[PDB]
Amino acid sequence: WTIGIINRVVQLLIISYFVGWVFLHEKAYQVRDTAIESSVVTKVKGSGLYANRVMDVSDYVTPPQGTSVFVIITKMIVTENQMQGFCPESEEKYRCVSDSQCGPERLPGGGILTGRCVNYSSVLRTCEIQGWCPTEVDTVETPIMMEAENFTIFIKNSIRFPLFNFEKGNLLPNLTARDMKTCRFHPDKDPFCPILRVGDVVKFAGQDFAKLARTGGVLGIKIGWVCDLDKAWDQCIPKYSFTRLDSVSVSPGYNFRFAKYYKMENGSEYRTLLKAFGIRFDVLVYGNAGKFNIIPTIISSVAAFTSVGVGTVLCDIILLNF
Amino acid sequence: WTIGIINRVVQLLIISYFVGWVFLHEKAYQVRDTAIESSVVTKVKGSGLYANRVMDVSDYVTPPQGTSVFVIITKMIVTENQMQGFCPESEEKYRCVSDSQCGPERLPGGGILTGRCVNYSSVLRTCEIQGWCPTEVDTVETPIMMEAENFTIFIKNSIRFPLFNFEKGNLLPNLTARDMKTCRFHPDKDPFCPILRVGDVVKFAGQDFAKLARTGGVLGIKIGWVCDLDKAWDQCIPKYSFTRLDSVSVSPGYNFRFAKYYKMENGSEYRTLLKAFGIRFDVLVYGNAGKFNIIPTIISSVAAFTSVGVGTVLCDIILLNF
Amino acid sequence: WTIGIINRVVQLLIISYFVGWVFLHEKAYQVRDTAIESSVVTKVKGSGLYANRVMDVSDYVTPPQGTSVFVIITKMIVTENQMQGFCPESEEKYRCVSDSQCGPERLPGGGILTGRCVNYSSVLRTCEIQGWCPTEVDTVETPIMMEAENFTIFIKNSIRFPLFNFEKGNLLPNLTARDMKTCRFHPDKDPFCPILRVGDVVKFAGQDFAKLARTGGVLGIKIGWVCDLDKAWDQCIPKYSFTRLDSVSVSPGYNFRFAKYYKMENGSEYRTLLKAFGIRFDVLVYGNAGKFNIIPTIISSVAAFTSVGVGTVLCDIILLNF
Ligand SMILES: *[C@@H]1O[C@H](CO)[C@@H](O)[C@H](O)[C@H]1NC(C)=O
Ligand SMILES: *[C@@H]1O[C@H](CO)[C@@H](O)[C@H](O)[C@H]1NC(C)=O
Ligand SMILES: *[C@@H]1O[C@H](CO)[C@@H](O)[C@H](O)[C@H]1NC(C)=O
Ligand SMILES: *[C@@H]1O[C@H](CO)[C@@H](O)[C@H](O)[C@H]1NC(C)=O
Ligand SMILES: *[C@@H]1O[C@H](CO)[C@@H](O)[C@H](O)[C@H]1NC(C)=O
Ligand SMILES: *[C@@H]1O[C@H](CO)[C@@H](O)[C@H](O)[C@H]1NC(C)=O
Ligand SMILES: *[C@@H]1O[C@H](CO)[C@@H](O)[C@H](O)[C@H]1NC(C)=O
Ligand SMILES: *[C@@H]1O[C@H](CO)[C@@H](O)[C@H](O)[C@H]1NC(C)=O
Ligand SMILES: *[C@@H]1O[C@H](CO)[C@@H](O)[C@H](O)[C@H]1NC(C)=O
Ligand SMILES: [Mg+2]
Ligand SMILES: [Mg+2]
Ligand SMILES: [Mg+2]
Ligand code: NA
Repeated sequence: WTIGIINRVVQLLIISYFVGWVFLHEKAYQVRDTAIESSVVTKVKGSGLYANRVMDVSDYVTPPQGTSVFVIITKMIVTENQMQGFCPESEEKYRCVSDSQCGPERLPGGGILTGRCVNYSSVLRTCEIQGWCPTEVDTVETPIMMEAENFTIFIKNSIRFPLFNFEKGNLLPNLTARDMKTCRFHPDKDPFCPILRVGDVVKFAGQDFAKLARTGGVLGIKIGWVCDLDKAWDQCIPKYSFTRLDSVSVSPGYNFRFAKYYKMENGSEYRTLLKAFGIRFDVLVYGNAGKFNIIPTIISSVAAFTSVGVGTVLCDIILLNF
Repeated sequence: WTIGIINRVVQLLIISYFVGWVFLHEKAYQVRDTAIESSVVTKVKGSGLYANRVMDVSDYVTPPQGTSVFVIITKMIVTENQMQGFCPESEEKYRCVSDSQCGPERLPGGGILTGRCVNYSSVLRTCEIQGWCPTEVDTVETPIMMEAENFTIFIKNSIRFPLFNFEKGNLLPNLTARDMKTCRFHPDKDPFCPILRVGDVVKFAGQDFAKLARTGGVLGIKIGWVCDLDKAWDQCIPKYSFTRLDSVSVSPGYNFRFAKYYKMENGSEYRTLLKAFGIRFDVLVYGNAGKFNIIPTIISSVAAFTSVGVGTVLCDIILLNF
Repeated sequence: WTIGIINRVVQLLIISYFVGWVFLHEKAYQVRDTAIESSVVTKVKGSGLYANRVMDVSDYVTPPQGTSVFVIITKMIVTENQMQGFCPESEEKYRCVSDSQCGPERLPGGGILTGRCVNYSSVLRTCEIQGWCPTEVDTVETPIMMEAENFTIFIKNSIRFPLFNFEKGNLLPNLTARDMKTCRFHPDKDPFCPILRVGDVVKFAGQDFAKLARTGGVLGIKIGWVCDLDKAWDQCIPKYSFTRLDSVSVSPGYNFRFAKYYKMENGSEYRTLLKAFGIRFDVLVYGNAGKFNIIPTIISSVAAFTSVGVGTVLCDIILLNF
């Protein structure tokens, strides 16, 4: 009967259309390179005021080379003119009543205890320690550099998909609305401008610059390179997203210690101990490209052929039985 | 004959069970994301004694920011109060008999030779050089900071599988036996505590802290995120492993040079040249996730269907022929 | 007819040979690990002359630890003995006629303006600023360190394919023609020597050391680990390639700022501000391994079986119809 082939032809049309659209949607004919090879060069610009001092890129940016991870110092605690010696620790956790509880068994991971119980102040009595004296007092409150909100981060990113040897950069003057020197990234108005405003990055991550600068934190500038290398070079485009990575028992924030080492004319050594709170920026470059390939196209082909060949039988059984 | 379908039914049961278990074991129905996107923040804690000096995190940890690669300095060689000028190199390799063998053709990659053969000491005669004087003597023996064995490394790791947009952290208070502030990673007792004892890490890597601290080395704290995103969020868990990466013509160990730059009141410049031996720690975050997908499930389906369809024919040929 | 099976047998021979060679060429029977896990330790060696000063590894290499990204400083601009205060900016862009155009609304991202229009020189009048004085003059011309062309970069690379747990290093004494201590990488004569001549790396990247050292730049030492883990351990070999990553509205080159901080005996602080131009080196380790696997071999098998089964029908239709 001719209707039998009109029923079968309809079966193949519909079923083959479902399978076809499904496989075509997932790019099942494409080999994928998900091992992007990226280089990141960052440049921070701005100047701020902290106490009655002016901080420039050489003062608050660390490291200086413009790597993918850098830190903008927003608040800091200074302990000036430290020198090796003995002194009573100012941390209450080191409180003692006699030299019998200042032995090596107490606070094993802490500082070096001399074994004497000494009077830090009239209200506290702590174990004496050998090290940089006086000791740090990290419980005071200090200001934060507010101008850091207006600083700019310029990200030059040069990536390459090695499976296809397709390398490209994120400096695209044609895609930017304004000049590169004066543009400013906006997710909607200028989403390809490589210049980001620090405060902007803090907002895109859903963070308050006040609390963040106060406690420090870790933000991620995410560069995504999802690309169809079957299309034009013009179509492989970077997409920027933003997130706070420290998020959140453990106290939030981000700080690290470093000293400025000075020596006296008579030769003795003394340092300035600095506890730095700031916003660390991690440039995270993800990317995956898809290029047409014979092997995945054949495997997907056989898959759709056989799958349709079974679906038509099952649909005949469902129809005829009814 | 009915037995013919009892033989065929048994064929399909057994063969289909083999194929089924095989494909089900390898998660052939899952798409895999092997491009984890990780952020690492490290914090070292401890104090040590070197010579008659006390080293704190600002003295022996480099860099300070808490990156994925950092160095704990265990032994160092100091050459104090260097100043630009001319002096005889102390390296024997520069030995000379006359100014005729101190020309630019000799040791091209080394220091800057003035062209004079001078007497470093009464027992050695070396080419004179222009640079920081006096020169370094890196053949002496110096102590090592033993307290570094008791230092602690705290690793906060925040990763994300982008193909699925599944981001998670390694601070899991529910999985840890003790409090986060006081716990300590143990592969068996507390395998999710992010706090590692330096000496412990040295042991897990099969290394002697004495020799390692003496010669320096490169260890890797490996964080693995193998995850089945079909299961609960609770099931995606990090697993820590440890290894020595420098391992091993070339002399083992790890050291690097840096100077502390001082200036005189009259304005002349002089530095302290430091050769640092320590244990570099590389946080290596691997991970791959698997999520059920329609395309791989269909491809695997067709594969098992056809493969069974052929296996039953071959098994009929093997049975009937016998 | 017997010829019918001689036509079919020829069909299967030829078609099955095409399909077979195609699938065998692309390693369709292999699972692939494209998430290499690499560790990079770099060591720079050399000494140069800048002005009448000698620069050693502690002077021009930054950072010092030997990471995968480091900078060899070739030219620099010094601004000595800066001190916090007020002074007229030397940048023409800050030119003013009266204190009415030195308000906060002007150059928002720049330095801190006091609000006064002052005379930097007799030929220029600029806004006064608070910060490190005097200000930097980055428009002068300075020399470049030419000896940096003869410096050597030693790259120790230790990688691991985790899906197969196959870890290996790039120090291969058997593969090198010369001793490791004295060899020197040559793409043809010694392509496995880990010691690279800086000038050589500049040439392999198609760059002129004069212009590059003058303006600075970003080069990539690419280490590729394409491996067939079905073959011998001896066959997994690294291949080195080279490229300039900054390439290229924006001014080319690479520079960054850092200061040397000194303090006076009376306690006042003053720094030496340094603008550094050099060649940043990014070690980029790519790699992907392929190991025989049952699942991909079965999927590829079914694919070739069905594809041939259809190709023979189509070829019968093409032949018989003719
Ligand atoms: C580590 O600390 C313990 C105290 O908890 C102490 O007994 C031990 O001697 C320390 N180890 C070293 C190497 O100092
Ligand atoms: C950039 O713009 C010019 C217009 O003058 C155009 O010819 C060129 O193709 C553009 N490049 C890309 C990558 O679109
Ligand atoms: C160096 O001088 C300072 C004060 O000028 C003094 O505190 C210190 O003890 C001196 N160093 C030595 C080793 O005497
Ligand atoms: C590099 O060293 C060789 C000696 O091996 C020397 O002849 C040459 O001039 C050096 N190159 C530069 C740029 O100084
Ligand atoms: C953590 O512990 C609480 C117990 O109060 C539990 O309700 C919560 O689900 C746990 N979180 C995870 C991720 O297991
Ligand atoms: C600075 O003084 C030191 C000794 O105080 C001396 O060695 C040096 O030559 C002086 N510098 C100059 C340029 O005279
Ligand atoms: C940022 O700059 C603008 C001028 O463009 C200024 O009005 C604003 O106050 C600045 N923001 C901060 C936090 O100083
Ligand atoms: C290195 O060389 C020795 C020759 O003495 C050889 O036995 C060994 O197998 C070689 N190693 C590799 C990895 O080829
Ligand atoms: C410290 O001395 C220098 C000159 O020796 C002077 O310029 C500066 O004003 C002094 N500092 C203070 C706070 O007086
Ligand atoms: Mg404290
Ligand atoms: Mg030496
Ligand atoms: Mg300027
Ligand atoms: Na298939």
